[PDB]
Amino acid sequence: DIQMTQSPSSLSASVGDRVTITCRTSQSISRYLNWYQQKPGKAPKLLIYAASSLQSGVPSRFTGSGSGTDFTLTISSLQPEDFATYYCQQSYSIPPVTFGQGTRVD
Amino acid sequence: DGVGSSSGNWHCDSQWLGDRVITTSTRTWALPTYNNHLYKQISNSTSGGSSNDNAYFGYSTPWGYFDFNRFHCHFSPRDWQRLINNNWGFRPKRLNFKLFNIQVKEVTDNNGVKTIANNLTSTVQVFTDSDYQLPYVLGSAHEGCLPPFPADVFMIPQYGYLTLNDGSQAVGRSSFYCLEYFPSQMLRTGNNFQFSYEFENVPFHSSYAHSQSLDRLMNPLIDQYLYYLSKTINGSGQNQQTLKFSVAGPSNMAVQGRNYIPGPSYRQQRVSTTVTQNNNSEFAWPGASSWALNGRNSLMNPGPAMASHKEGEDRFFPLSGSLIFGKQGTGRDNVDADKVMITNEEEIKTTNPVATESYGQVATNHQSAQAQAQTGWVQNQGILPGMVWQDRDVYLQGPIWAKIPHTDGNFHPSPLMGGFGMKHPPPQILIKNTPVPALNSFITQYSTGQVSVEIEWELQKENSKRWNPEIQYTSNYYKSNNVEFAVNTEGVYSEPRPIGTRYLTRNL
Amino acid sequence: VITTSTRTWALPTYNNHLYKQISNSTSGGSSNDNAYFGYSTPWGYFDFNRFHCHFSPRDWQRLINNNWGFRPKRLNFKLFNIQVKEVTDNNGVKTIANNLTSTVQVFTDSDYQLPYVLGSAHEGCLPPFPADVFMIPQYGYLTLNDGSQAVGRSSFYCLEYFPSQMLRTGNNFQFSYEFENVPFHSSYAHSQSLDRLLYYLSKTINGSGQNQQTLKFSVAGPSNMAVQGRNYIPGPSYRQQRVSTTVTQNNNSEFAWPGASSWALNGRNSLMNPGPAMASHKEGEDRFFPLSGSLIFGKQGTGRDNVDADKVMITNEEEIKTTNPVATESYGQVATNHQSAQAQAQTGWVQNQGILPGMVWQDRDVYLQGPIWAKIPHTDGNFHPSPLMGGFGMKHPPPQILIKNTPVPADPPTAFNKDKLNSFITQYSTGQVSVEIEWELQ
Amino acid sequence: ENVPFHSSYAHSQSLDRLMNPLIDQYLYYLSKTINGSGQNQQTLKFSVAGPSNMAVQGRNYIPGPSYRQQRVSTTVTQNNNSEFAWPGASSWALNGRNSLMNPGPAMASHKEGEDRFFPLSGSLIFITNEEEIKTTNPVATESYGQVATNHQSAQAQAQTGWVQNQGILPGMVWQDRDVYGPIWAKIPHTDGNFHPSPLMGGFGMKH
Amino acid sequence: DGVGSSSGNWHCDSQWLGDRVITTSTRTWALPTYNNHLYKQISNSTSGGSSNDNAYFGYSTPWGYFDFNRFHCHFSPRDWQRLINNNWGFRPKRLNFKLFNIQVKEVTDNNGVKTIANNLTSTVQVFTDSDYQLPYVLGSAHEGCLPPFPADVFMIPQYGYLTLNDGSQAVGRSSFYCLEYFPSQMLRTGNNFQFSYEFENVPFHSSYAHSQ
Amino acid sequence: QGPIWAKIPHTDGNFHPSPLMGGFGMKHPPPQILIKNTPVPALNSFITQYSTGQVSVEIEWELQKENSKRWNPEIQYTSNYYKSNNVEFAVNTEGVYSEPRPIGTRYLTRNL
Amino acid sequence: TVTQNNNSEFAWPGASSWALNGRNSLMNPGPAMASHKEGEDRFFPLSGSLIFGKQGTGRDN
Amino acid sequence: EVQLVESGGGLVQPGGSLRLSCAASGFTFSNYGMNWVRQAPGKGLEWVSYISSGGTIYYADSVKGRFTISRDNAKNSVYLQMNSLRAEDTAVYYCARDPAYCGDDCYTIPAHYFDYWGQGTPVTVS
Ligand SMILES: [Ca+2]
Repeated sequence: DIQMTQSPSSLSASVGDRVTITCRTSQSISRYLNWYQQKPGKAPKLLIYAASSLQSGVPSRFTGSGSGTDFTLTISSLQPEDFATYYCQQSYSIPPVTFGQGTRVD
Repeated sequence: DGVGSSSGNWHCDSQWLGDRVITTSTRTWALPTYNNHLYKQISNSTSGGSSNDNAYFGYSTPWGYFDFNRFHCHFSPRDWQRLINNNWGFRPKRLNFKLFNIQVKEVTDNNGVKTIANNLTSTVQVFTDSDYQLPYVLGSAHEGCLPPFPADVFMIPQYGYLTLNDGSQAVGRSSFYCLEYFPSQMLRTGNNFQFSYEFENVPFHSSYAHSQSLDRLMNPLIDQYLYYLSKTINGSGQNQQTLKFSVAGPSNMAVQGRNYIPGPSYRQQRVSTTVTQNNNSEFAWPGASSWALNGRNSLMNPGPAMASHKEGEDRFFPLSGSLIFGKQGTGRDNVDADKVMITNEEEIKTTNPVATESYGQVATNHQSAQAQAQTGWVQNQGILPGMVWQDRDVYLQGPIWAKIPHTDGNFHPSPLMGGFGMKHPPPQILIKNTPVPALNSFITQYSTGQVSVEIEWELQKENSKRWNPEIQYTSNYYKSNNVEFAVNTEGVYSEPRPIGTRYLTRNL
Repeated sequence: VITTSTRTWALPTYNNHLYKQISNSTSGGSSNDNAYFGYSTPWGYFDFNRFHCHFSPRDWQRLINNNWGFRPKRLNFKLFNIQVKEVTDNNGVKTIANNLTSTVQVFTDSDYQLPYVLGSAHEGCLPPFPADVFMIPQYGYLTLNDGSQAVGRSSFYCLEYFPSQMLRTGNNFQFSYEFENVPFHSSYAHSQSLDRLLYYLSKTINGSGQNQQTLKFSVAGPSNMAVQGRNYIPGPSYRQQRVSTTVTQNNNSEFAWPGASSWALNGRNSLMNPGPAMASHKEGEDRFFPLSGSLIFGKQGTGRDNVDADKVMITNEEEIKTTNPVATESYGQVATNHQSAQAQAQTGWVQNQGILPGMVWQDRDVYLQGPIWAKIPHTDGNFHPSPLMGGFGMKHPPPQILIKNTPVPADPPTAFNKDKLNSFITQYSTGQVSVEIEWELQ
Repeated sequence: ENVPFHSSYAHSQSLDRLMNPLIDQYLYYLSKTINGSGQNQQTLKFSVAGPSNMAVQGRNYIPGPSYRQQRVSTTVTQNNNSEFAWPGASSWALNGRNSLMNPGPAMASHKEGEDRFFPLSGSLIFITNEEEIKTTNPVATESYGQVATNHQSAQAQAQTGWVQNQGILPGMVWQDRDVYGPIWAKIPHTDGNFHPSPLMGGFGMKH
Repeated sequence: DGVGSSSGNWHCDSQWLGDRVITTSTRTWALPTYNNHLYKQISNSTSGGSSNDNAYFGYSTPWGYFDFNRFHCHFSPRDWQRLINNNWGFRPKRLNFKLFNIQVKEVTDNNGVKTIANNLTSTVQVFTDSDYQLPYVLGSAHEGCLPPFPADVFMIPQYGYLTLNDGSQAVGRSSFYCLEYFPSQMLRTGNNFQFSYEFENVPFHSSYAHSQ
Repeated sequence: QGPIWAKIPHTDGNFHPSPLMGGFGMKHPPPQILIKNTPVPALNSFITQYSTGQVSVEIEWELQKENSKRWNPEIQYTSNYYKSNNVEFAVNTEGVYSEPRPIGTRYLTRNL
Repeated sequence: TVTQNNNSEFAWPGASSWALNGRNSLMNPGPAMASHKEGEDRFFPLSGSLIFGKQGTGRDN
Repeated sequence: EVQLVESGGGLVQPGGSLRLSCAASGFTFSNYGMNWVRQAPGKGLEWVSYISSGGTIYYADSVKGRFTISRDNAKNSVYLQMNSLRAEDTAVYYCARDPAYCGDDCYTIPAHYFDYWGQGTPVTVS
C-alpha cells in the first residue's frame, strides 16, 4: 500500500497569498496523483487529476506539478472561498487507492 | 470535353431499398509528385536495418493509389447504426468508381515567394490492375484511405512493394515491376475516368451474437440415455478400485455427450488494463505469441479469432489478439493506453475459446496400479472435425476485404483482421502525374480531383421470434461538450469509439 | 427401404400451463461448470431421433449385412385419433371422463426459430417396441448465463407466439419433410490399413567409437515397411485416458473427473465426450476403453446413479483402427531440437494433433440404440460437420414438433377480476403417432 | 477426373512481406510494458505499426501447418555422434505400430542461407530440397512459433513455449510438394479427408 | 359444424412487410355469468355516496365485452422495439376479429364437492355494435383487456354504463339500454364468429423527438 | 402499456380531437363486442354455467419510414447487457410475466 | 424526494381541475405538456402524466 | 446534472449488518464504475470498495470478507452490504463515480480517481 505524506499538515495564509502544498509517496506512482479539497461537512470535490491536469468547472488558480515521488499543489491568488482541507490520492497502485492524511488551510 | 465544363457531379448518400443498401461517397484528393518521377530501390539497411525480423527489400514507385477499403469510407455513423441494429448480415455486391474534375497545377519558387497556377495541357495517368499482376498492398490495413468525414481533403498515398530478400540483399527470384509497362488512360482537365466492378460471391458477414453457448445446447429438463464414469473408487483405503456409471443429466451438465466442440485456439499472453497488476518486466515482444517463417519471427496479430476475456473479466486483454485503433490526435510512438481504443471480441465466447486460456486438457500417459492419471494443458489446438467458430468482427473503422493469397491450398480464407476474403478483390487503382520536363529537371507540379465510389450491399434481415427486446447501439442521452461523431470547435472530426457489428442475437 | 412406426402417446399438463425461469440456483447446485439459466415450457415435443424407433432388430440386421451405406431421404409424420381426458378427484378416488370439446395444439418449427434440443441424445423418443405406450417429454431450453444469472443478451421465447393448429377429437395433423443431401453413412470396416497399402537414412554412425558419424542410405522395400514413403496419414487425435475393465489394474484413486480430457469455453470446463472419432483400443487389448471416448448405453432396468459395469453397455470403435489413431495413444513423435556434435536428437510425444493436409479418417459408427441426425450450429465456419455422437449432420434437420393441451379454466368468479386464471380443469390427452422415413441404400 | 493444376512457380513474395513498405498501418501494437529502470515502473505504451517495425504488424494470413523434422547436416562432423535414424525420427503410430513420417507435410527443407541441412525424412531421396516454398510454408526443422504458457502477474513473469507441431488454423495458406517422381495417387475411400493432394507429390484422385 | 371438430386455429405473430406491419394475437378467455342474468340499477348511494363529485347513476348488465385497446395486446416487446427504433410514424388500417372453439360448462355443487362437465347444447350470444348505439366504454383506459403475454388466460370484464344523474337519483332524460334488444348471433360449441373492420383515416402518431 | 384509440364524443364541435391519454381519436372506432351466456333455466332459478373459448384479433399497421440525413447516431431503445436475476420482459421462477418499465415511442429525431 | 414537498395534504386541494354542472373533475392527464424542465428529473406534474402499476402492485396507497 | 444520493446508515450494534444504497441520476449509470469511500469522524479519507461496469470488484484489506458490493442497473443503484460491523466501521460513507468509459466494443482504462460524489451517510456502530 503506497503511503502518502502531505508535508505542511497545517497552513496559515491570507487572501491573495500564494499557497503551496506538496506530498511525497514511498514508491513511485508515475504521473498518477489526484487532488481533492473538502470543506467541513461537505463531500470532497476533485480539483486536479493525473498530477498536472485540471478538472472541468474548477477555478484556474489551482495548479499541479510533479512526477514519481514528488507532487505539488499550488493555490494562486487565494480567495475567501478556498479555505479547506486538501487531499492527495494516487490512482497508480490499485487496489487499493490511497489518500494523504490531509492539509488544512487557515 | 472542355476546360470550362465540369466532368462530374458530387454524389454522397445512402439509399436503403429493401434487402439492399447503396452507399455513395465523394471526396476531394490531392496527388503530389513522388520520388521526383523515379523508381528507387529501398531496403532496411538504408534505414540501418538493426533487426533481422525487420529486414526487407523492395521498391518505391512514383505512382499513387486510391484506397477505399475501410468501412467509414462508405458509411456514416447513422447508416452504420441503421445497419447493425436491424440486420443479421451483409456483404458487398457491385462497385462503381469515378474519377473526375481533374486539375493540374504548377509550382514556381521565385526567391521566397511560391506561386501556383493552372497547367491546362498537363495529364494524369490512371489505370486499374484487373489481372492482379502487381503486388497487392490494399489488404494490409494501411493508412491513406478516403477520410471518414466527407468534408476532408486527403492526400493520395505512395505505392510501393516488397519482394524476396536475404537480409537487405535481393535474391535471383526477386521481381521488379515497372508500372509504366501497363497501359493506362491519360487525362487532361476535361477528361474523366470510371470503371465498374462485381464482387465475387462471399458469405454474409454475421452481424449477430449467439444467444446460446456451445455447451448449453441441451434440454435442461431431460436426462440423456448416455452414461459416464462417475467413480473409480468406493472410498478411502487400499484396493478400493471400482467402476461406477451414472446418467448424464440436468444435474451434471459438464459431462454430457456433445456433438460439436469449440473452435481452434492459439494462446495469447494476458495483459491487464490496471498497470500494477502486470509484471514488472519488459514482456511486450519477449512474451508474445509469434510465428516463424524462413527464420524471421513475426508477431501473431491479431491471429485466430478468439474471445478476448472470460465473462466478468473486463480488464484483461490479449497482448496481440485485438485490433487497436488510435483516437483522433494520437501520436505515433509510445502513447498511453487512454490514447488508443482496444476492441474486445467478447461476443464470440459462446463458440470460441478464450484467447488467454488453454483450449483444454489431454491425457499424457497410461494410468496403472503404479501410475496416477496425468494430464497436460493444450496451449494451441488446430482444427478437429466437429468444431464450430465465429470469425472476427468488423468495425466502422476496420478493413472491408482482403486478397486471398494465390496458393495451392488454404483453409477458411476469411481474413484474420476481419472482413471478406476474395480471390479477385476490388482491383488496385494506380495514379501519377505525367512528368513535364523543364532528363532529371522537371516542372514542379501536382494535381487535385474529386473521387466518388459507389457500393451496393446486400442485407440479411432479422427473422427472430425472441420475445424480449434486443441490445442495440445507441447514443448517450445526457449532456456533453461535444456531439459524438461530429466536429469540435476547431473543426476536427473525431470517431469517439470503435463500433462493432454484433448486437442482434441468434440461436446457436 | 421405407420404414414406418406407429405408437401411442400420453401427454400430461406440464408446469400447470406456465413458463418458468429455471437455473442451477433453483436446483441449488453451486458449481460453475454446471451452472445454467433457461426456461421450462408447458409444451411437449415428439422425438423420433433414435434408430430403433424406425428399425426392428431384424430390419437392422437386414440393413447392415447387405449394404455399404444408407441415408435418409424423405419423412412423413401423422398425428391422429386424439383423445382428451379430464380427471376429477372427488374425495378419495379420481374419475376419468372424456372431454369432447377440448383441443390439443401442435406446430412444427420449420423456420428453425426455437432452440433446437433434439441433438442432445435425450430420453423421450418413441420406444423401440411398437406396443409400448410412452410419455411425451417436456420442452425446455437454455440461454446465456453468468452463474445462475441471465445477461442482457439472453432470450426468452413464448411458444404461444407461433401459429399452431388446434385439434379436437376428430381432427388430425400431418406434414412431410425432405432431408437435405447428406453423405451415405459408411457401414463397413476397411479390410486394409493405412500404413500397409526412394531412399531413407539407415545409419548415422559406422560403429562404436569417436568421430564415427556417417550418412548411409538404403532402399525402402518390403523388408522394412515402417520407413517407406506414404501419400496419406491417419486422422486427428485428442488423447483420452485409458481405463481397464478389470478394476485391479486401474490406479487406486478418483481420476474420473480429474483425469478427464476436456475443453474450456468461457471459463467452464466440459468433458470431451465422446470427442473426435478414434479407435477404442489397440489390437489385442479388449479390456481397455477410453475414459469419455465411447458411447455407453444402459441395459433394460439399469438404475440412474452409480451402477456397476455389468449394468451398462460400453461400445467400442475398434473397427476404425485402420484409418484412425487409438484414442488412448499418442499420435506420434516430433523433433524437439536441433542435433549437433554437442546435442543428441530429442523427441516428444504428440498428445493432440489437428488436421494436416493428407489425412484421412472414419467417422463414428451408428447404433440401433443411437441417434440419427443432429443440427449443425449456425456459425461462420465448421469443419466436417458430421456430429461427434454419430449420425448425419444437417443445417435444416427435421423440424421440432411441439404439442400441448389447451388450458381449460375452471369456473371464474362472478365479479370481474383482472388477474390471470390460476384455476384449471385437470386434463390430459392421448393418441397415435406414425412416422414414415424413406431410406436410400448404397 | 477434374483436379487442380499443379503449381510450377515459386512465389516472389513472402507471406510476412505483403505490406506496402512506404505507409503506416492504422493499427497499434503494445511497444512497452515498463517505463524503464527498476521497481514499480509498469506502463502500457502503444505505437503505430509501420515500415520501421514490420514484425509487429497485423496480418490477414499465416503460414501453413508444421510437424517438425530432425535436422541432419551433410557435413558428417557436424552431426551428433550417435545413432538417431530411428530413435530421433518423427513418426506416427497406428494400431500400436509406428510408421516413419515420410515425406510428411510439405515444408521448407531449410532456412535461407543454410543449404547444408535437410529434414531427416522430410525430402524425397532418389536428396531433393523444397526450399522454393519457404515463402508460405514453415521450415521443416524449425518450430512453428511460440505461444504463451501462463497468465503473467505482478508475481509471475510471462512464459512462452515452442510449438513443435501445428495443425490447420483458419487463415492459413500453404504450397503443396513439388513434382519431379510420382504423378497421381488414389485418395483412400473414407468418411473424410482434408486437402487430399498426396504427400509424395502429384494429383490425388478418388479414381 | 361438429362437437369433435375445431372451429379455428391459433394465430400469433407479426409480419413485417415493407411499410406495413400485421400483428396477430390469440388468447384464451373465460366468461362467467354476471348479475345472475339480471340488469341492475347501480348508483353511488348503494355504496354510500359520500361525495358529490363522485355521484353517479347507471346500470350493470349481464353481458361481457372484449377489449383489445392496449398496445401490448398486439405487440411483443421486441416488435415494439423494432417499431420505435426504425419508424417515424404508424397508424392502424384494418382490423380482423375471430371468436372460436367455444366451450360451455355446467357447475354442480353436491355437498362440498363441485363438479364441472360439458353442456353441449348451450349457446353463447355475441354481437358487435357497429351503429354505435350503446354507450361506448372502451376509451376510458379500463382494465380487462387481453393479457400482454400470450400464455395467460383472462377473464372477460362485465359491461356497464352510466347515464345522467342528479345526486344518486335519475332525471327524465336518463336512458336505459336493454342489450337483448340488439340482434345477436348465437353460438354452440361448433360455431364461430368473425368480423372485419376498417379504421377510418387518422394521422400518423408521431414517434420521434424534435432535434430543434 | 397505453391505450390505442378513443371515441371522439358526438358533438357540435371539437378542437384537435386527438385523445388526451394518447392514441388515435376516431368518430367510428373499433366497435364494441358484447358477449354473454344464454340463461338456462333449472324464472329466477338457473343452471350454474360458464363458458370459455379462444379469441383472435389481427390489426394491419401502416408505417412511416425514417428519411433522416443526420450524420451522428440516434438514441435507440436497448436492453442492458449487465447480468441480472431475471430477463426483462420475461417470466420469473414462479411463472409471472412482468413489464419492468413503460416504453414510449419517441427515439428517432426530426427537424422542427 | 419527499422532504422537498410541503408538509401538508395537497393531493386534492392543490390539484388542477375542471368543473362540469357543479362537479369537480381532476384534470388528468390534461393538455400535453413537458413534464419537467431540462435538468430537473425529480419533479412531476401532480396529475399531468400517466402512471402505471408494476406487476403485483396493490390497489390502494 | 450528475447526482449521487445515498441512503441507509444510522445506528447498528456491533456484529450487526447494514445495507447502503446509492441512487444515481444525470448520467448513464451502467457505463461507469462506482466506489465507496468513507471518512471516520475526525479522520482522513479512506477507500472501501469498487465495482466496474463489467463487474470487476475490489475491496480494501481492512474491509475484505465482510462487506460486499453490488449494483443494479435497472434501479441505477450501487449497494454496499456491510456484515459483521465493528466500531472502526463508524464513518461517513460516500459514493463516488469513476469517470472512465470508452464504450461497448472496447476496453475502458479505469481512471481510479473520483469526479462526482454523494453527500454521504453516517454509519454509527455502538
Ligand atoms: Ca464486440
